Amino acid sequence: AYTNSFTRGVYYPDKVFRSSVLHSTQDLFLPFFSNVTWFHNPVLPFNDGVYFASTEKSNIIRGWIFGTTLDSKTQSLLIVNNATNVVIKVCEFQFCNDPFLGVNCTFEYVSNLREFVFKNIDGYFKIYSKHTPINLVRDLPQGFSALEPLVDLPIGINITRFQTLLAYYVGYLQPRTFLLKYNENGTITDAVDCALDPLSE
Amino acid sequence: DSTECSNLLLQYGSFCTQLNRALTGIAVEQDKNTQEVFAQVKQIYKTPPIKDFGGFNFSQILPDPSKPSKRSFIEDLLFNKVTKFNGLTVLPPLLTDEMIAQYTSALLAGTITSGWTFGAGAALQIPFAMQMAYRFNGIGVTQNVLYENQKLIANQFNSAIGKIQDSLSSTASALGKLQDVVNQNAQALNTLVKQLSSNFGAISSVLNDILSRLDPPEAEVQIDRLITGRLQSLQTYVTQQLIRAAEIRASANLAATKMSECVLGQSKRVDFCGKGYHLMSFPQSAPHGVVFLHVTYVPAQEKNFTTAPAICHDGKAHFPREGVFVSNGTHWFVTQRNFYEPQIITTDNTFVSGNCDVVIGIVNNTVYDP
Amino acid sequence: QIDRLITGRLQSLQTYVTQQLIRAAEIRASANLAATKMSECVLGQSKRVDFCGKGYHLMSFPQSAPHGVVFLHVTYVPAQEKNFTTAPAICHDGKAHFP
Amino acid sequence: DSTECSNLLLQYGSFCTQLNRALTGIAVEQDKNTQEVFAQVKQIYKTPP
Amino acid sequence: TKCTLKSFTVEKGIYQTSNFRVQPTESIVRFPNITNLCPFGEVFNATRFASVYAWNRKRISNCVADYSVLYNSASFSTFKCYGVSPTKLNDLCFTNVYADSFVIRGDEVRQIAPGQTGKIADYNYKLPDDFTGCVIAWNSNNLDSKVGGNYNYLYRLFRKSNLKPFERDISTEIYQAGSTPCNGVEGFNCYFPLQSYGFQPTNGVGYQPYRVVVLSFELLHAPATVCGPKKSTNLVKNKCVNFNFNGLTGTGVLTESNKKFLPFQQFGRDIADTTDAVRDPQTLEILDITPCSFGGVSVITPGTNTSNQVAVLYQDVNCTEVNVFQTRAGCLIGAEHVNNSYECDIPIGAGICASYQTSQSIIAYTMSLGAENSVAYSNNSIAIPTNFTISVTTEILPVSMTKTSVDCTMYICG
Ligand SMILES: *[C@@H]1O[C@H](CO)[C@@H](O[C@@H]2O[C@H](CO)[C@@H](O)[C@H](O)[C@H]2NC(C)=O)[C@H](O)[C@H]1NC(C)=O
Ligand SMILES: *[C@@H]1O[C@H](CO)[C@@H](O[C@@H]2O[C@H](CO)[C@@H](O)[C@H](O)[C@H]2NC(C)=O)[C@H](O)[C@H]1NC(C)=O
Ligand SMILES: *[C@@H]1O[C@H](CO)[C@@H](O)[C@H](O)[C@H]1NC(C)=O
Ligand SMILES: *[C@@H]1O[C@H](CO)[C@@H](O)[C@H](O)[C@H]1NC(C)=O
Ligand SMILES: *[C@@H]1O[C@H](CO)[C@@H](O)[C@H](O)[C@H]1NC(C)=O
Ligand SMILES: *[C@@H]1O[C@H](CO)[C@@H](O)[C@H](O)[C@H]1NC(C)=O
Ligand SMILES: *[C@@H]1O[C@H](CO)[C@@H](O)[C@H](O)[C@H]1NC(C)=O
Ligand SMILES: *[C@@H]1O[C@H](CO)[C@@H](O)[C@H](O)[C@H]1NC(C)=O
Ligand SMILES: *[C@@H]1O[C@H](CO)[C@@H](O)[C@H](O)[C@H]1NC(C)=O
Ligand SMILES: *[C@@H]1O[C@H](CO)[C@@H](O)[C@H](O)[C@H]1NC(C)=O
Ligand SMILES: *[C@@H]1O[C@H](CO)[C@@H](O)[C@H](O)[C@H]1NC(C)=O
Ligand SMILES: *[C@@H]1O[C@H](CO)[C@@H](O)[C@H](O)[C@H]1NC(C)=O
Ligand SMILES: *[C@@H]1O[C@H](CO)[C@@H](O)[C@H](O)[C@H]1NC(C)=O
Ligand SMILES: *[C@@H]1O[C@H](CO)[C@@H](O)[C@H](O)[C@H]1NC(C)=O
Repeated sequence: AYTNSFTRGVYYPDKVFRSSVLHSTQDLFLPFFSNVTWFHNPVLPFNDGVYFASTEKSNIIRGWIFGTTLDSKTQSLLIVNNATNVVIKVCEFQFCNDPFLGVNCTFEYVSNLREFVFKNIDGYFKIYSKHTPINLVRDLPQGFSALEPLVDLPIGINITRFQTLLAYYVGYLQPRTFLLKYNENGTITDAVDCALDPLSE
Repeated sequence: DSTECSNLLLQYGSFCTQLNRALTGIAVEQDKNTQEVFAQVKQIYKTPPIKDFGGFNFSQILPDPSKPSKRSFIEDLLFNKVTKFNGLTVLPPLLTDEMIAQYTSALLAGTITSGWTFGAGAALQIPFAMQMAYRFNGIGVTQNVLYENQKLIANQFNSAIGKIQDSLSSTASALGKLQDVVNQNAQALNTLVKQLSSNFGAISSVLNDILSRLDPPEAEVQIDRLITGRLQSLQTYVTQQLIRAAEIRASANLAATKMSECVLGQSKRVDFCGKGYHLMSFPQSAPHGVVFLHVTYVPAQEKNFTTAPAICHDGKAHFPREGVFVSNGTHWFVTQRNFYEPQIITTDNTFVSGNCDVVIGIVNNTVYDP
Repeated sequence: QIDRLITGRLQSLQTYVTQQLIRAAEIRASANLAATKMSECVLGQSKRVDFCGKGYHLMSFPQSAPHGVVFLHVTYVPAQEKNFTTAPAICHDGKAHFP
Repeated sequence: DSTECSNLLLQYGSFCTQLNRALTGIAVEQDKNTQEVFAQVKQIYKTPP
Repeated sequence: TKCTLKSFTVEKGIYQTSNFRVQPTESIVRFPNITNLCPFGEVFNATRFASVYAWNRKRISNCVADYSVLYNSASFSTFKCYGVSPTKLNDLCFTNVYADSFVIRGDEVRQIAPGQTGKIADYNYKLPDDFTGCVIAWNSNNLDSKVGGNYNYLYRLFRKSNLKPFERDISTEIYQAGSTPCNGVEGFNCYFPLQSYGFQPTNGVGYQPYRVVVLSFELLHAPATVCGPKKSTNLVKNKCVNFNFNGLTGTGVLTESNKKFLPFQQFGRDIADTTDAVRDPQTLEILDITPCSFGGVSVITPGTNTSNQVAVLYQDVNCTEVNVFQTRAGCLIGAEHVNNSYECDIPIGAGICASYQTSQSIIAYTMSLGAENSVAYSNNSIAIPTNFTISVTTEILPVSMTKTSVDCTMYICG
């Protein structure tokens, strides 16, 4: 299955405040109105960044695995929110053939629609996210919202493939130029994909 | 704020100095432009408390004595329609807006109360109706026209001023020219400032990062790349400013000529002072510019007449002294060219020359002898 | 080393040439103005106001000068004046007489 | 048609886009020149046969 | 002015000769709160240490390493760093640091060093010849000795070959000293490869236990997570400073700001990519960075022919930050403010002009636009001239320049 990524996947590219400003920036964004794979635990590629999204009523999706082999051969990020506690590990874990939860470690940390952006640049694993209420079943909602950064991991583990841990969506970022509009309060209120159509160009 | 960068910069000689010198020349030139456009009157004339200008109503162009800077209503409309710490400063103009307003008020009051005489010499008062009679004789329309249509002319003028107010209040793009100028300058500066964030081939756009990270022997090469880039940015900016200032100087010379010939006199150059026959002009200030309100005479309702080049009375050929022979089908008259005012043909309308066997188109008529 | 020198001196020459082009544009505009003044002021009698001096133009005389021209504008200036009463027209037999 | 050269060129910032801007300004100005010189008549008059 | 014009005489006018710029009074450095300190304590202060043959390694990552706690301590008799100064380590970040800890006897401390041989270096713990890092050692007689002799610490006595740098061998294989295989059975030419130190408190200092920690530093193709303290200072507002916030440095005046930064935003930015406000890393407040007052210094002078007295106009500054006159063009010093209006002689700006007038001094005044006048306008009164004058004016126009021609090759490559 596939679905329309109307105008979602836009995230604050940095930690710089700007007010009432139209700023043009080129980064790995989810191209507007592109195809996002829609799923109801397959292994997926991580070419150059992954926009991930989930709609929930019972907290089914729990976590993620990122890595290269994910079979206790090379380090691999494991990000699991176990029922109250967020745990991030980068141990050379040995994973199951189908790693489901019952219905050498170099780092370790412990702490409706949800959007996440997982990208890996120069050994840093940027995780952006945004939570919102929603009343919709069969598809992503249409509208605009910007994603705050939440985690910047110094992990250094290079990632090629990944998998989810339990309806969700996967889209793939591309190196595109965007025009971002910042209102008086420093927040992104609109965006224009600079390679979508001639009017946007 | 970088000693090492300044030491490197001193090797390029006087590029910096001549850039500064060019910009200073531009600034002085701008002050000269404004001075030569507006300061064309040696004295500051002021209108009397009486507004007895023959029915013409100038209240929307004369200064408002209870107002921001003693500007007229239209000047205020014009002013409401037109809208750092990196080594860039903006020097203030030598003539403040209040002084420009005083100059245009002087020009306007001199024009109203004296005509063109204040430009030629001492301002000699003259009733405004008589001044308009002069301005009508200046376009080939006898003055009795004005004196017999004075109320209509005054009402048309007042309505035209009202329409000008409406046009300026409704359409902002009316002042596009001025606005464009401002935009251009701003954009240039923005571009210049943004050029500080480029690398030009260095490892970083931040001079301090290069200095703090690299050893001097290589930080020097990186800073040389940055210096060449930024010096080229400055040179491009200054050259664009020079060319654009030439543009503005040409327009300022044109505006000075228009004020001299159109406001301080009555021009006869076609379409120099608007479409129509020029009667007068009124200057108004505007941000970094001037606005001329050209009052012109435009013939409106026209008629078909039969015409002749001369008439044959006793074998003599009679030509019109000033006018043209016309016929309404039965009788012949001699009217002025620019306005149908037919008059009986008499030997003081026409002058004799030759006989009827040479002119091609001579007609027959009787020339009354008073 | 010579490449650095050549780039510097070539840049200086380009700057000089560009400034000269703009300055020559200035001078060409002024030369056109002077030619127009000679045509309309010396070879005729201009009626353009303030084009040929303050006052009503009578004539002009051109004088050479180093890299330029100097016009002596002879103009007419009204000097002494009087207040008079004035009228736009006068009734004689009911009819209006205008000057 | 060189990606590496283009990536090097965009290190200079707006050294190129402003050249394009200046040239387009010149072109618009040329059209304005021609219109000012010739389009001084509102209607197209015609001589009689 | 005389130098800036390269002349000993200066014509009447207003010249810009230099730039006024406030200097920074002091320096401020601000870094985030120093937390997540590296756990050196669990290495240096561990109650039990490893045997040298089984030396422990602790990985130090993602933390602030306050090396001073180590190099200012009086608790160490050996503190020897090769290729690095621990003081400069405070300014450096590494992907990993490694603390290798063990116990040897005093006479063997010298063997923990590059290019050394002996029992310990050959068979137990080996440093590389190009070792970069530190060796720290202190006597542990009070902790590792016992009256009856502490034998819990072991060393490897036999091995088939020398250790490679940082190699760790914990095998208890029976050492085959002869040609007969041992098959795990001890006997003639078949020896256990380990032997206990005998640590008694009355031993000579050369035979007393010493605890040793070796610090190694590692940079990988991964984020550098072990960084030095990088202490900060107090911040002062409303006065020009040179500042260094988390990653940015500059000069300006820091003032309480008006902006509402998002919880994750650190630096403000103007439209033209200029830093505008900063978030203080320790106090969650936003500080506007207004760059320190600066501007041109113009010299207003009559011709040196007439006088050598000058007035100085500081452009776009207050009269506190430099017979003083505050004009819209800046602060003017040495020019006497007069109420009377005159014709403009030396233009200053915003309608102010300065001139040298009578006993004589330089004065600044709002320039006059000309004598005011009224025309006695009435609806039935006209003024007619009765005489005239013939006036000859003089208009000077440049026509041409000098025809300079420049030889490019001769100018450039003489
Ligand atoms: C000249 O025209 C102005 C209007 O342009 C007249 O001012 C108006 O006067 C009426 C009556 O007092 C007011 O209701 C309007 O609001 C005024 N309009 C403006 C724009 O001021 C003025 O009265 C006219 N001059 C004379 C002498 O009548
Ligand atoms: C052409 O004009 C003449 C003069 O205006 C007209 O003759 C006059 O006609 C009026 C009547 O409207 C008489 O009262 C005058 O006495 C006439 N004047 C003379 C001198 O005869 C003439 O009728 C006009 N022709 C046309 C076709 O309208
Ligand atoms: C997504 O791809 C499918 C074909 O794979 C196409 O039919 C659809 O139009 C695409 N989505 C959009 C928004 O164009
Ligand atoms: C910005 O936030 C304030 C509250 O802090 C709010 O009052 C204001 O309306 C917001 N601005 C916009 C444009 O929403
Ligand atoms: C004048 O007459 C011509 C015919 O000769 C006609 O075409 C034209 O419309 C007339 N003008 C007016 C104003 O009626
Ligand atoms: C005007 O044209 C007509 C038509 O040919 C001709 O008969 C007449 O002689 C001409 N008259 C003049 C004065 O041109
Ligand atoms: C005018 O009248 C004369 C006689 O007086 C006659 O010879 C001539 O033909 C007439 N011309 C016209 C154009 O009617
Ligand atoms: C005309 O009368 C006015 C009185 O208002 C006076 O000011 C003016 O000087 C007089 N003109 C001459 C030339 O005397
Ligand atoms: C940082 O530590 C200081 C004590 O040194 C404390 O006063 C301050 O509240 C801390 N800041 C934060 C953001 O916790
Ligand atoms: C180790 O413990 C001692 C107790 O005397 C203490 O002074 C020292 O600071 C501690 N060092 C570390 C690194 O924990
Ligand atoms: C200026 O000073 C010189 C002496 O250097 C003198 O010869 C000249 O007359 C002076 N001129 C004026 C106008 O003061
Ligand atoms: C500088 O002077 C202006 C008035 O010209 C005043 O408003 C301002 O407060 C002064 N500066 C300071 C720091 O007070
Ligand atoms: C100028 O006049 C003002 C009053 O308008 C007065 O306060 C001030 O002291 C006067 N200055 C001088 C220098 O006379
Ligand atoms: C006109 O002015 C001249 C001086 O230029 C004087 O000699 C002459 O007498 C004046 N004439 C009259 C009539 O005032």
